[PDB]
Amino acid sequence: TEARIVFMTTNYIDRLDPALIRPGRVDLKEYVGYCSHWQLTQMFQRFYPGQAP
Amino acid sequence: YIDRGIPYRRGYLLYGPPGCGKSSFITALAGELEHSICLLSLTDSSLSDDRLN
Amino acid sequence: SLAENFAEHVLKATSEISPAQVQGYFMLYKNDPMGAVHNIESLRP
Amino acid sequence: ARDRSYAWLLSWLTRHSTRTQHLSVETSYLQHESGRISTKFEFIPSPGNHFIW
Ligand SMILES: Nc1ncnc2c1ncn2[C@@H]1O[C@H](COP(=O)(O)OP(=O)(O)OP(=O)(O)O)[C@@H](O)[C@H]1O
Ligand SMILES: [Mg+2]
Repeated sequence: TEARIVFMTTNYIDRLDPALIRPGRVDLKEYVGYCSHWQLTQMFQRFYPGQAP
Repeated sequence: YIDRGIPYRRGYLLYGPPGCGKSSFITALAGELEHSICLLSLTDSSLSDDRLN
Repeated sequence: SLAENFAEHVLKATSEISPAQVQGYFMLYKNDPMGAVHNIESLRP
Repeated sequence: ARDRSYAWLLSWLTRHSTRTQHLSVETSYLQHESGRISTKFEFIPSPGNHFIW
């Protein structure tokens, strides 16, 4: 059916058959990985609002 | 077909790597021929040989 | 000529491109033919 | 209810029912030509005795 958005998540992308994730079954694949310097900075600023940068 | 005794049936097979346009072409062909599509799932649980016939 | 250029560049970059991948690539660059003809290299495996 | 005639006749009863006021609801999703889908409120004559001309 048309007008449908499907979100799927996994921790082991290597276990997904390439036919399951193909351009027309999954139109966008994004990697949500570990923290980075900017990510840690933003997390600290959000958890302790008011402190100096 | 009738004048030669051949059964009046035909079957087609589309094969290839995934995402190259088999299902889309079948839908387009059904639209062009003004036919309908009867989706049959062979690997069902209620499907038997007599029921398939 | 743009279509021929795009096809030649895609065939030079990747060797086995499925029509679904091409459709997705066009989905990225909506109403921007020049962007599609420019960013072929993103299709490299 | 074991015949496709039942389906066709039920559909025809839904369509041609004059101004019958003993209906029952049937919710379905109707895809508009604009590309989106909206709820369709369809009324089928509820069980009872109905009269046509
Ligand atoms: N030749 C083609 N022309 C246009 N669009 C195509 C073509 N091949 C694939 N697509 C597009 O790719 C997507 C999925 O394609 P399709 O379902 O036909 O693939 P397939 O090879 O039949 O795979 P599957 O058997 O898993 O369904 C759709 O968005 C469809 O429009
Ligand atoms: Mg298919």
